[PDB]
This record gives sequence, C-alpha cells and structure tokens, in this order.
Amino acid sequence: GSSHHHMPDNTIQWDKDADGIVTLTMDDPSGSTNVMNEAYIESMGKAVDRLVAEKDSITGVVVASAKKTFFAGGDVKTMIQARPEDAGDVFNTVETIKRQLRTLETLGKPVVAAINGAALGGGLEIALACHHRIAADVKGSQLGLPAVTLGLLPGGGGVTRTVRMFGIQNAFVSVLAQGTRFKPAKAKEIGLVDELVATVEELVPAAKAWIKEELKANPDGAGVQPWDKKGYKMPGGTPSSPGLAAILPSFPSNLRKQLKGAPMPAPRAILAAAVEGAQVDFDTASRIESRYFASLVTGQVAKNMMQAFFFDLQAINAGGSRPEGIGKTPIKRIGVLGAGMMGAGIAYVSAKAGYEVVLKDVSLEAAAKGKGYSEKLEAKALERGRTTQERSDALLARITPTADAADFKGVDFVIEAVFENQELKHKVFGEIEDIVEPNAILGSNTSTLPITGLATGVKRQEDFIGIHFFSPVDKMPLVEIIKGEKTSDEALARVFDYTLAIGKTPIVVNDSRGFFTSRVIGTFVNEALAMLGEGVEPASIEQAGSQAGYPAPPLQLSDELNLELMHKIAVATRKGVEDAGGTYQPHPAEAVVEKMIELGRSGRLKGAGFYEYADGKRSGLWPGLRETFKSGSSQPPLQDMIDRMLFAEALETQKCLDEGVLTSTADANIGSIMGIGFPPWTGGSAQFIVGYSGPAGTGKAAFVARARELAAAYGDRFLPPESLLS
Amino acid sequence: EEAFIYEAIRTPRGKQKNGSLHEVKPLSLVVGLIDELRKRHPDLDENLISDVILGCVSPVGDQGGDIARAAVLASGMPVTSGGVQLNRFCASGLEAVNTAAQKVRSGWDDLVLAGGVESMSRVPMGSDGGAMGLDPATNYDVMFVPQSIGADLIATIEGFSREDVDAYALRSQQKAAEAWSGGYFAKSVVPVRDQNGLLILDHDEHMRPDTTKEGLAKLKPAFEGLAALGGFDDVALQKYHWVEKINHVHTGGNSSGIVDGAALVMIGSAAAGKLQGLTPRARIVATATSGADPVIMLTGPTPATRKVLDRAGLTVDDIDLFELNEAFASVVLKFQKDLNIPDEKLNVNGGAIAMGHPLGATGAMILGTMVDELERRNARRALITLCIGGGMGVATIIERV
Amino acid sequence: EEAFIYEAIRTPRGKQKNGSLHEVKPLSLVVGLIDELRKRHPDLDENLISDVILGCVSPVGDQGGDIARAAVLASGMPVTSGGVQLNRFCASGLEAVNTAAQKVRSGWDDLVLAGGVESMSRVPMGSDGGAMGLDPATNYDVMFVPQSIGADLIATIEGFSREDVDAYALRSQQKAAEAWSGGYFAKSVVPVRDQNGLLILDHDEHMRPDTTKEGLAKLKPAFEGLAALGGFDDVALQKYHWVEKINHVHTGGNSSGIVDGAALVMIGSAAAGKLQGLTPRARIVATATSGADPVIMLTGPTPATRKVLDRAGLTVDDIDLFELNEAFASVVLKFQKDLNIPDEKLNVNGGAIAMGHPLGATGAMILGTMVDELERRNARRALITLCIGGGMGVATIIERV
Ligand SMILES: CC(C)(COP(=O)(O)OP(=O)(O)OC[C@H]1O[C@@H](n2cnc3c(N)ncnc32)[C@H](O)[C@@H]1OP(=O)(O)O)[C@@H](O)C(=O)NCCC(=O)NCCS
Ligand SMILES: CC(C)(COP(=O)(O)OP(=O)(O)OC[C@H]1O[C@@H](n2cnc3c(N)ncnc32)[C@H](O)[C@@H]1OP(=O)(O)O)[C@@H](O)C(=O)NCCC(=O)NCCS
Repeated sequence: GSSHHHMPDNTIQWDKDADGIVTLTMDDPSGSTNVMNEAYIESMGKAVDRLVAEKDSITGVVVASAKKTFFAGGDVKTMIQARPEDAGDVFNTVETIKRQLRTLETLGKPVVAAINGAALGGGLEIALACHHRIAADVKGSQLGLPAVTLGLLPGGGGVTRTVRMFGIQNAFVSVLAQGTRFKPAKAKEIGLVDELVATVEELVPAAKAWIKEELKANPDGAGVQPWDKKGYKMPGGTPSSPGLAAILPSFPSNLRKQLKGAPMPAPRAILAAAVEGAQVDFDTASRIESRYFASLVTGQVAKNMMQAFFFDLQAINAGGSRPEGIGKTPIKRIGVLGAGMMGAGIAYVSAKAGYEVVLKDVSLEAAAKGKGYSEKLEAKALERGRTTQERSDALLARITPTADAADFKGVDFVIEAVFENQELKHKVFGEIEDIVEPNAILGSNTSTLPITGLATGVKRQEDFIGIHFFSPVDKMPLVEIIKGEKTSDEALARVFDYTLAIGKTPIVVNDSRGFFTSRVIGTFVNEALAMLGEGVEPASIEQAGSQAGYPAPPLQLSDELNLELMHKIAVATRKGVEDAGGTYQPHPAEAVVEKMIELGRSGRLKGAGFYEYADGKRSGLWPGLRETFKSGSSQPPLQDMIDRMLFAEALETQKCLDEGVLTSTADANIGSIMGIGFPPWTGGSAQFIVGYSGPAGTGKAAFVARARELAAAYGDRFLPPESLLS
Repeated sequence: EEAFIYEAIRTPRGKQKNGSLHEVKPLSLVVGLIDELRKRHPDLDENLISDVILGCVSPVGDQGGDIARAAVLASGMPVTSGGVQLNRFCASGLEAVNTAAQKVRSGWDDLVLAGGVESMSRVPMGSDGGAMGLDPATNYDVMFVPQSIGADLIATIEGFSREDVDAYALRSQQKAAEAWSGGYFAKSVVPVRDQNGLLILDHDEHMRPDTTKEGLAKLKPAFEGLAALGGFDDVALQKYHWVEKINHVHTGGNSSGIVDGAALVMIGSAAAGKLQGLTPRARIVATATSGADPVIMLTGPTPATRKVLDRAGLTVDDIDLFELNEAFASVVLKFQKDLNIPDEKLNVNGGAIAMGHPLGATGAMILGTMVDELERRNARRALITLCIGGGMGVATIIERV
Repeated sequence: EEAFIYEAIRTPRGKQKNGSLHEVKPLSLVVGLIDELRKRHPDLDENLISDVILGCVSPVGDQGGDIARAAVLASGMPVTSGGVQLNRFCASGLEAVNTAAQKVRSGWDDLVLAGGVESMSRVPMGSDGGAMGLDPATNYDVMFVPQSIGADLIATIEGFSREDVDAYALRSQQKAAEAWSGGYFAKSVVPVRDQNGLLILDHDEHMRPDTTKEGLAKLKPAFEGLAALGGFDDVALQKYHWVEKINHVHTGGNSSGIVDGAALVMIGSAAAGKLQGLTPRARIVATATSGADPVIMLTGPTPATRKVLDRAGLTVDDIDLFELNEAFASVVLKFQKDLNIPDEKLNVNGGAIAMGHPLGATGAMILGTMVDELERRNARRALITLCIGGGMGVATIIERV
C-alpha cells in the first residue's frame, strides 16, 4: 500500500522537450511561495508516477520554480496540531515525502535543481534529492535547513543526505545543528550548490546544458548519487572507522557544552539520527530519520518553538501591535544622543539599514569612539567573515559624528541613550526640541524611567516615545516601544516602521514600572540573589541559570547590570509606592545587594562583584561568597532552582498582561525571548504557562499546581494570579 | 559448598611503549600460565576442571572469539573444560573469580579456573566500541565522561591537591620496589618465555623505582587537552552543579599504566582439593556487586565494600589488608577517606600506578597479590575492590586458611 | 538458596536480509525488554536487582563496551544493578541464566537479570575476530573447521541423508507455525516498537510456514563452496580418518537462520520473590558444562546433557520436554539418536531453523520457550541444551513450580 500518495490542486507544471528532458516547474496556485503542503505531496506524487511511466521517452529532469523563490515553508498549522496519538500519521506522511524524493533520486537519469531563490527546509531537501544543483548568484536568496529553530529536524531527507554529502561532523556542526542559512556564493564553497549563474534567465538553460553534457561525458554514472555507487566512502568515515570513532564520544559532550544542559531535544535528536543513519544503508537511514522527526513534532518543546518562532513572530511582523489606520511617514535624518555602548550601536544599525544618522555626544572624542564601535564590527565583516563589501564605507559615511547641538538641523528621528537621570534628560531634550524639525519624533532609550514623566520636558509630548534598545543592538533584535500617556498613535506608528526597517522586531508596551522587559528581568535576577542569601551554592545558581536555557548566568548578569544601579531601582520603587499611600514590602534579594555594595563589590565596573575580574576578563567566582552568605547550608533540588527562575518570570509576565502593559501574548513571548534571554525552548514566558511540562502534568493546570508547590515552600510570591483559572 | 583458592599466579606486566610483551599474542600469555599450573601439579586430573572463566575488556582481534576457550584448546586441556569470556570493565578479573567462587558454591561445578588477560599494546582501549561512548542518544542521556575526568572531579570534591596525589604515586612506586626487592613476588610472578624457552620478560618493567617527589611535580596534567576539546568538563559540572571548576591533578606519574599481562586463579571446593592432593591457600568469604554515579564513575568501590562486609558480617576492623586498584590516585585517597582505612592496610605492595593496569587481568592479579601477603604476614582476612566503568563496584573478601 | 525463574520474555526475531529489526540498535532491544518487565511489576524495588548478565557473541561496535551495563543505565535502572557481558558462543544466553542461577544459589546475590542480545544484521558473525580462526598457529594446531562442516560430517557419520534433515526442517516450520497459530507465544514475545510507540516487528519474520518437502529438496548445499575453497573438508577427514567423503546435506532450509533478537530472564531466590510479591514460574534444578571434539564441534550437547541429568539424579524418562537449538538439522537428529529421545519431546514448538538463531540471545529464548510449555502442558521437568563452538556443551534442567 505504501506508494507516492498519502481533492487538492496541482502545483507542478509538466513540460517535456524534444530531447526528452522534463521540466517540473513548481508553481503553487494558492500562494506566492512554494510550500510543502497537502497540495505539493499530491502534485509531486503525480509527477514522479509520470516519470516512472514515461521513463522510456525521458532522458533527464529539471526541477525549477515559477515563484520569486525556489521553495521554502510547510504547513506549520498541521505540525503544531500533531498529538502523540498522531505519530503514525506523521511518520507515514514524512515517509511518503521521502519516498517521492528517493524515486526521483534513482531514476537512472540526471535530475538538476534550478534554484532561483530561497530554498529553506523542505525546499533544500528537494534540491538535495537532485544530482546537480545550480543556484542563481543573487542576494536575498538563502539555502538552509532551519528546522532546528522550530524544535524540529529536516525530516524530508535533510539529515540523511547532508551526512552522506559532508559526513557526520561537518553536516551537524555547520548545516544541521543550527539551521545555518547560506548565500549562493557561500553554499557553492561548502558544496550545497554545485555551480552558479549570473541571471535566473540562464538558470534552466544551463540546467539542460549540464544534462546533455552529463549524458555524453559520463553515461554510466549519470543520475547516480555518490552514496548509491559501490565503494562509496563517507567524508570523515563512518562510526566504525577508527578515525571518526576516536572523536565520536566528544560529539554529544560538546553538544551539552553548547546547550549548557538546557532541555532542548531537537539538537540531540539530529545528532542521534545522523550517527545512527551512517551505520546503515541510505533507505534504512531515511526511516530512522523519520522516527526522530515524529518524536519531535509530537513533543511539547517543538509546539512551543513553532508557536513563538513562527506564529508569534509572523503576527508581530504583520503589524499586530501597530495601530491600524495610520499611513507611512518617512525618516530624513536620525539623531543619536550619547555615543556610549548602547548609543554607538544605534548609530550602526540605523546606518546599516541605509539611514543617514548624526551621532552627537558631549565631546567629539566620545563621538568618534562611538563610530569606532561600528568600525570594529565592520572589520570583522569586511575582511574577516566576508559578509560586508565596499558598501560598508557608505555605511560609515552615513554616521557623521559631532559635538555641536546645531548639527541636528533637519533631523526627523531623535533617539537618546544617556544615563538614567530624569533631570538630565529633561535638559538635553529642552535644548533640542526647538532645534530639530517640528514633526520630529523624540525617542528615549530608557529601561526604567517612566515615559509619562520623562515627556514633560518637551512641549510636543505627543511626539515623545520610549524606544528601548538592548545591548548590543548590533546583535539583539528586540526593540521595546513604550507608550507614554500623551504619546500619539501616529508617533509610535513611525517608530514601528523604523524598527522593522533596521531589521528588528518591535513590541508595544504601556508606560509602567520597569515597563515589561526590565520588570521581568528584575524578578529573574532577584530570584537568584534571594537563593544566595538563603545559603544556596553560587555555582549551583549559575548552573541552574544556564541549564534553564538562559544565555547568561544570573550572577554574571548581576555584575554586567551594575549592582549599584539595582539598588537605585530598589529605592526608586519604594519611594513611588510610598508616595502613593501604600506600604512597601521589601524583596529578600535587597539584603543581598546591600551586603555586596557594603563589601565594596558592585560588579564589572568597579572590577569586583560576584565574580572576580582581572585584565578586563571575568575570572572565577569570588572565594569570599561561601563564608559571606553561608552558601551550602541550603541544598534544594536543582529543578527547584530552575523552576524558581522560570516561574517568577512567567508569573510576572502574566501580571503585565493583567495590568495592561502588554496587549498581545505574542509580544510577551517574543519580547521575553529576544530581550530577556528567556529560554527559546519554552516559546516565551507566556507560552511557558500554557506549555508547561513537569511532574504534575502538562498545561496551565500543572503550572498553577507547581506554582502552589513552589509557593508553599519558597514564599507566597509564587502563588498564581487570579487571571489563571484555579 | 565452600569456595577455596588453590593457586593464584600472574605474568609480569610489560609496558605499552617498546614493551617486551608486545610481540606476545595474548593467547600465549594465558597458555603459559596454564603450563605453569601444570608444572606445579602434574598429577592433577584436568578432566575435573569444569570451566575456565577469563575476563577481558576489549575482546576483539587477538582477544575475540572466546579467548578463554582458545586457551583451553591451545593448552591441550581436556575438551570438557568449557571456557567463557566476560567483560565487566576493569573488574573483569575479579568478576571471573567471584563467578568461579559462586559456580563452586552452587555445587554444580567442582574445580574452576578463573583469571583474565589484556594486551593493551596489541588491543588498545576502546577497540570494541560501545554504545555509551559511540551512540549519541546513549552518550547524551547518561552524561558520559571519561574515567580521568571523574578522577580529577573526585580530587576537586574531596580537596585532594596535586601534591596529595603525587605523594601517593611516590608511595606506590616505593612499596612496589620494596615488594620486588624483598622477593614478595618471586613465587607468584611467572616469567614469560618464547617457544624456545628464551626469556622475554621476568619483571614489571613499567615500574620507575627511582622516582622523586620533585620529578612527579614536573609532570603535566595529561587529561587537560581531553577535557577542553571534548567538553567533558562542562558535562561533569552539569551533574555536579555545586562544583565550580575541575582541578586537573592526574598525570602520567599518578595514574595507572597501560601494560600487558595475564593472571590465572584456580578455585575449587573443599572436596575437589582433597581428591587432588591440593592444599587450600585461602577461602572466598563473600562477594558483592554494587555501584554509584556513572558520571563520577570511580566511586563504586565504597558501597561495594560496605555490601561485602555486611554479607560476611564483618567490619573494617576485621580486614587486615585492603587492596584497591590504583586506576587513579584520587580513587584510592577517596576510598580511604570514606572507610577511614589506615595507610598501612591499603595497597601494601604498591599497585597499578607503579606496576601497571592490564584491564581484564587486573582483578585477578591484585587478588593473587593478597593471597600471598595474607600467607606471608600470616594474616587472616583481606578485601579486594576495583573501580569500574559506568559507576559499578565489585568487592571480595578472602580469608587465609 | 534455591534459584527460581520469575519472568522470561523475548523479542520477535527479525531476519537478516531486509529485516525489520535492522534499524533497531541492539541496545534498544534490551531496554525495550526491561521496559516490559517494568510494566508487569511497577512496584518492584529495582534496587534489589544485584546484577544484569547478558550473553553476546560479537561484543563489538553496537554491542561493545559491556552492553549489559549500557542497558542498566539507558533503562533508568538503579546504578547498583551492575551489568556484565559474557561470551560462550551460541550458549551465551543459557550460560547467563546458569550463571545467574549459580549467583543466586551462592547466597551473595538475591535478584539477577539474565539474558542475551544479538543483532547479526548489524554486527555480523566473526566481527570480533578470534585466535582459533585468525591465528594460524592456533588454527593449524586445533584443526579448526566451521560449524557447518561439522554438521555435514555428523550426518555422514550417522547416515542422515538429505531427505532426513529436510524432513526435520519441514517439521520445525510446521510446529513453529502451529505454536504461533495457537498463540503459544502471545505472552512471552514482546513486540518491538520505536520511541513513538509505532510497531516495528511483532512476529518471527524468518518463518516460512508454507514450506513444502519438495521445495526443500530444490535447495543447494550452501556450504559446498566453503569446503572446496577453504580446504576444511580435508582437515575434518584427517581427524576422522575412517570417513571417506563428506556428505553435504545442509542448506538454507535446514540450517538455523541469521536473525536479530534479544531475550531477558529474571532469576531470584525464594526469599526475593515473596518480598516482592512475585510468583515463581519454574525452578533451576541443575546446570552442567561439558564438551566433545572441537573439530566436529556440535556434539557437545550429548555429554552436557548426561552430566546435568546425573547431578539432578534424574534420567531421560524424568524429563518431559527436550529443547535443543536447531543450529543444524543433523545436530538435533544426532542428539536424538544418542539419548533415544521421542520426537514428541524434542523441540515441540519449532526452533532456530524456522524462527532464527540470534547467537547471544538464543539460549535465553529457548529457555523462556520451555518455561511456557511447561506451564501450558502443566508438565514438570524440561531440559535445555545448545551446541557450542569449539566443541563445548551446556545443559540446564528446569522444573515447573
Ligand atoms: C597514565 C597516562 C597519562 C599515560 O600517559 P602516557 O603519556 O601514555 O605515558 P608516559 O609514561 O609516556 O607519561 C608521559 C610522560 O610522563 C613521564 N612520567 C610518567 N610517569 C612518571 C614517573 N613516575 N616519574 C617521572 N616521569 C614520569 C614519562 O617519562 C613521560 O615523559 P616523556 O613523554 O618525555 O617520556 C594515561 O593515558 C593512562 O594510561 N590512563 C589510564 C587509563 C585507564 O585507567 N583506563 C581504564 C578505563 S577503560
Ligand atoms: C542458513 C544459511 C545457509 C543462510 O543462507 P542464506 O543464503 O544467507 O539464506 P537464504 O534464506 O537466502 O537461503 C538461500 C536460498 O534458500 C532459500 N530457502 C531458505 N530456506 C528455505 C525454505 N525453508 N524453503 C524454501 N526455500 C528456502 C531462500 O529463499 C534462498 O533462495 P534465494 O537466494 O533465491 O532467495 C547459513 O549461511 C546460515 O545462516 N548458517 C548458520 C550459521 C550459524 O549457525 N552460526 C553459529 C556459529 S557462530
């Protein structure tokens, strides 16, 4: 019963010329991109049946696309709805897809992929089933298998074929483990595509020219993959070779080294499927690959990551949090205030997006060092990673550093990133309000100070907005847009367009204490400091942070985020709630931050914090921590430490959803991932509640059950809010 | 019913690089020991020998195909003598003796020949592969780290410094040299010879009797490049989260040597000895198998020792000699700190740090070492234990008779 | 003291060419069986499990590195459960059970997990090498011939014709089909599934239930080119000088199949069962190890059977069921002619000719087959024996309780 099929519409156009070459042109009618949906599986199933039925009159096949891209996507809506009881349907579906490619791969005739645009995921897997791949050397077209970013693996033969092409080590580290995307010139160097052409018009003609040339110069080996020949030698050997087996035990350990012990199952499954596939024949390896793919699609982690990195990110880029009805207003010249580490990058990401920006600071020497931050990032791109070109000179020609305030004549977009002092920002904005153009926008890179009070320094308060960047803005992709009480919708509409133009993803929040990103980080770092004061080993706290999924351990972050500045937030929030008539209940972590400051250890700036610092490098933990906080006298389970730092952020983001700081759960998930470092496997701090998986169960029911258990043993701050049906 | 030891001999241990035993196939090492047992009792009816149990950790190539059965047939032994290879890692030698004692104790076997053989210069470590190391899903889940990483972690947790482990390595070289100097090994070490009777090796050539405390301190940590490239340091610290950094203290001088060798023990019942005119040398009192965390791996000896003491009904005070294999110095120091064992009881004749560690044969070698010291000192009880891969533990209590 | 069998399960046997179990690593076969034993007794305190003994004939690659220990750690079993691989060729499965019963009988172990595993489609025969085959001096002296040459020599000496061995091969296919048809294997054959719970194999796919007597006669002697090119025919006739010519009667239809599979048996003492709420299924009465000429190799079952009968004090009349592994048809016919065993007692549910022969696991498989037929027929005693390479023999007598 197993065949090439699993009333749709046809997505493949058939054409056979007089030479016998069949040109399969992928052209999905429903949509502008070729997507691996139910229509494609039926279309390709019909196409490969006709190739077998007409094999006498056919001499070669050319797989091309009628879209601007080649092939990229898949019905994510079906994959996220796959329950563990549907593992059989998932397996048979992916087995059918690979069966179609395996038939196309073994027709005894050369098949050529004509890659005109992006070939991602299932698209590259189709091209990898071919014998010769020609790519059009046009920028914007990618080639990769980014299934790991959705908690999945390349189930359509990606793992099996990349390993047969490159070997276990290179295929995993370079192609599979990270879903790396390659440019057509880059993909030619490693071996994904075999040759390049300048224009897409000469793509298919060159594909047919290679077929005639292949049949004439190599008739016996035409249409045969290297792994289908007798005496095939896998690059780097098989797991039984003494060379590869000598280092094979280090492949999983180095994977745990990179993942830091985080419960992300997809990288482990890819490595397992790759090595187990290399021990058996190609057809058996494909089946092993299918069983690991079904293991991930039915898992909860892949549903979290598909929810965040596909659905939530697509809804944000669709202008979900942007106010509808407002058109598009342009940006003539951007003005950055403060050439510090944050401010220097804003001038870079703005200039990298083609915006001509003027970077102003106090002294000219400070402004030049800010532009030097962009040049340091360009030395690693122009003549290192080969990512830049002679265009980066125009990037740096956009940044015009200065110290005179009169150089802001004609600036339409003003972003400021100065020290966190409201009296200072009230003065620098009053000296620029009348200088820049009237309808200009007054952005403020602020992480704590409320925008409503900060906007009073200017007359046109409706154009004042909070534009919160994260460091370094050259790499961090989240921009937190904070609405003031008087902020107009047309103001944040222009900001929403800007953040999408500089290649970032925006979230819109309302003005409140700690906004959303700063407020939830505080609960994360304060949860670790509370544990240290309780007597928890600081090494366990750092392990609990990295094994939870965070990029940086919490104590290491408590030194980057200066420990003195955390104390100033503590005294500021107390005065705010006390001036409102309420009573302030201190957090347990504040007694810890007061002891570290009293001991003269404030973080990396002073050169001493929780870690020791020598020659600008972070050394080990300070040996005096164990005796200072009685560390070791409290040994809770490591999972309790992991859950404490994850639940505290999850509960706090729920409060932000109740208080109205966030408008959509998509901004909560994406805002926590790209601005807080919340573990990507959770799919966001809001998805963490609905997709929680622990000993108590799965879902919101087990979350509030585990929250009450954490609250019954570690304090009533872990009790779930009322918004969670109890 | 009761299991007794009648003979316990071994070969000298030839070192790895430019070793004398490199030209000797491991099958020859075992038959040479069988020949020696036949020279001591030429009137022994070998048809009563029920089985021949040989431990071997890398049973491939020269050591594949049930080398125990190959020895039975190559040595001209009766065909009814059986033969079976087992692998419980570096406790394979003692597991063979324990299984032999348990086979004798069951009554369904009368006279068993236990031992082990390893030719690490010919069959390197890990030649047999394995899922724990080579299968990613198995490796990633059990958090596999090499035994040397667990050794440095032991010294880090227990506070054993570089000087502390080098002080034991010096002590092992000294007591092994004193043991060879006093002729303690004269009767139990059978020199290896070729088919012409010419000498090949007559002593443990891995020993460095002229080692100084300052000479050990000049050695480099040999496992610093294994942990940095393999990432095994980070894996070990995910399980042991409270430990901040690994202190790499083990080197070539304070770790067991890679050597070739073979050992052989004859275990039988009390009835089998009287029928053959054999005098019993010791009695197997109790055996025990236990284990501990496979990441640290080398802490198995502690619970295995406590279990064999409870089964025999004895405490640490009742045991006169403690023999723990010196795979790494920190393992011995840790096993001593746990059970509070005096130094004068622990590895009195040196160990694997000085004389080498032939994996499959080590358990039987250090057992035969204790049956001699029990007879020499005229002591009563001894306890033999070895650290095992995967976190296992095997302990045996013998009593001189 | 007394050793009892509490559970005895096995996987279906997947064939060599285009087999269903080829995609399953042999470590997965064992943990799947451990999972099944855990589903039957979820309240069993697995810390009382003293050891896990797995027989394996080619412990290399996927089966190296003490796969028994890999199963203990991959299955989430307690770390104190030990784990050890043994190799006594195709009797490794039964040797593990006998060793487990002897370990239980010694009193130093309470609850042991014995069994075996072999993935011949992944780890071919002779992958581990061996001195008997690859070392010329050892090969030339012991006069090594393959087991198939000894099988044809058995039929030549005993007068078993081609029709005689094909008549038994037909009988094995029939009784194995009747056993599967009647559901005799429904409770002891645990179907293999993937990590998603999807079925991989649920039956012995090597069986050919539609085999005819005329279809077997059309097969060619598969070992005619091995004896002519290798010269093993002349070597066998130098030892057996009175035989003039070898009659090559064994083919693909009347020889054991190359299959993948794994088995697992839980053996414990009487005290261990009552403390765990386990009901004993059978009792290990006696075990025995013997052997015969290694050139003919496959005649070991005869003296091993006589020895285990004398130890238990019973004769052939006392045994209700005889289970001998069908490595070759002539071995079964020879073992029957020696002890004068009725056909109705010998391999009542078919054997390896129909269902396959996973080397390391076969001994435990055919043992679990007999603990079921003893319970089904409500019979008392059964005797299990296997022919071993190198001329060895292993026999076990179990009694239903
Ligand atoms: C001990 C171990 C470091 C061997 O290292 P090695 O480099 O092969 O051995 P070497 O003897 O050459 O030691 C390296 C150096 O140390 C020196 N050295 C070793 N022991 C010494 C001693 N006691 N005094 C002085 N120098 C010594 C050597 O002379 C050598 O210097 P060189 O390279 O200039 O000759 C290690 O690899 C080992 O064998 N581990 C044991 C493995 C094990 O236990 N396996 C069981 C699990 S399956
Ligand atoms: C049995 C043995 C001959 C296997 O041979 P094989 O060629 O691999 O197996 P096959 O099943 O393909 O048998 C060959 C032919 O016989 C046929 N055949 C086998 N059994 C048959 C049966 N019962 N009825 C009809 N035809 C049968 C097959 O269909 C095949 O014909 P084909 O080649 O056209 O398909 C032999 O190699 C073997 O496995 N020996 C056992 C080894 C052993 O016991 N080892 C232990 C010591 S370590």
